[PDB]
Amino acid sequence: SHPTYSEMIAAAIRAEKSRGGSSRQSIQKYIKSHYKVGHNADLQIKLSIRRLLAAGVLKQTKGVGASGSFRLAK
Repeated sequence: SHPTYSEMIAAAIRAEKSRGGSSRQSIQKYIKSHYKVGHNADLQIKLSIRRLLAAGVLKQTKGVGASGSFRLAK
């Protein structure tokens, strides 16, 4: 087991230190090195971020070249 993808993505963002937020890359490398996830985790981490951004719980920032960064809305 592991918690829900959303709960693993909030643990992954709470551990980041930055004047931006976490990248989808940062969040897949944290979750894969700390929980017992399977081979479809890539897919599952993108799907929950798409959902968590729509529900209002993640916020995002985009720049030029800046591929996408995620912070917890409060």
